[PDB]
Amino acid sequence: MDVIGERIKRIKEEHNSTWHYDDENPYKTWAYHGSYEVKSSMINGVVKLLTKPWDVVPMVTQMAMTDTTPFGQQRVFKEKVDTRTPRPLPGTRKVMEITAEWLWRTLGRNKRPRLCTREEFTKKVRTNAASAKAAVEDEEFWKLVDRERELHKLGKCGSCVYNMGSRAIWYMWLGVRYLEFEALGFLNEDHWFSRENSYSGVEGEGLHKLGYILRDISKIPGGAMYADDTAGWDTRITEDDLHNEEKIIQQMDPEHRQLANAIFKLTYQNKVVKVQRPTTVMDIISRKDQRGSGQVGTYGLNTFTNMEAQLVRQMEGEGVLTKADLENPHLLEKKITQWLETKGVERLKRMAISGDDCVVKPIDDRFANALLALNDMGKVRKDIPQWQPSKGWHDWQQVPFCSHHFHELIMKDGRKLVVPCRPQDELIGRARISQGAGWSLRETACLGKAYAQMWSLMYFHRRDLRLASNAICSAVPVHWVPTSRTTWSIHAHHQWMTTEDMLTVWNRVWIEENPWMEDKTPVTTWENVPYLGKREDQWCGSLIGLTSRATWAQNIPTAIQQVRSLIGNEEFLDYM
Ligand SMILES: O=C(N[C@@H](Cc1ccc(O)cc1)C(=O)O)c1cc(-c2ccccc2)c(=O)n2c1sc1ccc(OC3CCCCC3)cc12
Ligand SMILES: [Zn+2]
Ligand SMILES: [Zn+2]
Repeated sequence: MDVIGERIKRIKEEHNSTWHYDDENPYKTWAYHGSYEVKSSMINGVVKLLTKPWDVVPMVTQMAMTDTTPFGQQRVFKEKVDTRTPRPLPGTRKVMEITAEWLWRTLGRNKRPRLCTREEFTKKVRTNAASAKAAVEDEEFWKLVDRERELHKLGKCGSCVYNMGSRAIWYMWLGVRYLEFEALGFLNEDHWFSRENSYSGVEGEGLHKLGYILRDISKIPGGAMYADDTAGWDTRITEDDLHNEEKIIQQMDPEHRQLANAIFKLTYQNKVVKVQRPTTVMDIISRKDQRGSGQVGTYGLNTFTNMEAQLVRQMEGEGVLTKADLENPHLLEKKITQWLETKGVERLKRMAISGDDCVVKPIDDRFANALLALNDMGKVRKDIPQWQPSKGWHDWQQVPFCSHHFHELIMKDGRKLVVPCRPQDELIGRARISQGAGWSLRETACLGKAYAQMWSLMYFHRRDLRLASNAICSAVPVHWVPTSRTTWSIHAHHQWMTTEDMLTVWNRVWIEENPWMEDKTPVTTWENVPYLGKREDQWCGSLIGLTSRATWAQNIPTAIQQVRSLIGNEEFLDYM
């Protein structure tokens, strides 16, 4: 309470109207403080019309239901988030500590930690929105930020709360996120987890490059390629991991260390969380041993903790760590350090890690059964008995990573592409969703265009998607700019948010600026841009071959014209 008490007192005093201690609260692993009272999805008509066959598809239908109400916020909360991860064994705790140290040193070999700024935060906020904008322009916002910073320098914290008249707390939230960005932003802003700096990371590489990266790993001699899912990663982050993560502060300057120390000790290793629940109230809870997913640095810190954990699993697999070692309070460091120094970077290059998502090609398949450390650390795998060996892949094109798998294509001119793919229903289902309500047909059309153009660059190889994309582009006016973002994914670089010729953009991404494309001959026509094989298009969810799809394909200009006539008397272009 000596840390969180000051934040507890302010929310108490602010909402003392309806403040109380409800003894029928469902919080067993979280510490509960109090509560107070406070106040399906919409469909993209343009995309829907132009994808009629997928009206009668379960996965598309399922994606047309969002559970953003407080009913759903508690539904999945207690299952994973209200649980305790047992403390790792002394040996495991030492190994992690050594590895973390070694890893932090390796990452900061060239780069240097530094504070991010008001100007950077401002620049990002503006470009993103293209309400927080209003707060950034407000000078009194930044004055409040300074106030809290002085508290943070003093080791205290007053207003930094986390969420799972209104502008007051809205400023407090945004201000709290800036202070994080200030202290820990550099990890993201200076690209510490770029593949060049991290070896295993893929920050700033982009979806289009991920397939090429995995193919490169497959060339590395060793065992199979393992991509194990962790059950609720952010919930499995221990107190120990947080102690390992903060070791980064050792490379910071005094004034920067100072601020980062506060962020770690006061908002990560302790956290006062707001969570909404029907009875409609807001419960105030706190704990020390999990990740605040909405916070800044999360991706960076997950990537780090995962990199470490996999190196440790690799060590176990290689027979460096035994059961006895993990149990040992007085485990010797020599063999670990030796391993890290001689083989560490090599073993990092065998991995592609983005947050809790990982792919690993160990030197052999002992890794598959090396599960002592992995389970002991807390990173228990999803939907598989704790001690059952992992299922690896012998073809990199089967390996799942960042919600995708990847295909190697052969173009008509002999050159080879490597493209991202996933079930066609997931892509179409997502496209048919529009965000929120009160959207005009123009705004609805431009989102459809955004999605249509994303498919042109990333999923062009899917026959149905290319057809649907050309249909949407035909039905939507030419000079209308794609507005709202198609995804929040960190791997999306948003090359489709443009009114430039998509074949020109395609050429830029896949030929021109593609390090793996040696011959830079321009592809002059979409006829030269390849698809997957028919059978693999079908295996990944295509409806090519079905009558209904042939009907849809045959009757598509009629539907385009209907959308055109409802949009109005504008300038359209045909892409059929
Ligand atoms: O406030 C948020 N939601 C808004 C805004 C937003 C902004 C940025 C972002 O991406 C995602 C969402 C929305 O959904 O539109 C939000 C949500 C989430 C979130 C996502 C999945 C699960 C739980 C939380 C979220 O992750 N975030 C927000 S605002 C926000 C700001 C920065 C941020 O940094 C990332 C990248 C750099 C390293 C640290 C992590 C993350 C972040
Ligand atoms: Zn604070
Ligand atoms: Zn596929």
